[PDB]
Amino acid sequence: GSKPKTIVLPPNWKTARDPEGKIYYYHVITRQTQWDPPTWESPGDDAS
Repeated sequence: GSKPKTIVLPPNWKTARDPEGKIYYYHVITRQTQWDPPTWESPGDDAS
């Protein structure tokens, strides 16, 4: 199924939480940030 995992690429392309438990997500391409539905997890990048 499309169940995501906490997969950390060195800087971006990934989703993670900071010490406060709040998620932040970046995609490596432009080092862009999103407002897209909070997801601490990661199907790589899909509808998880």
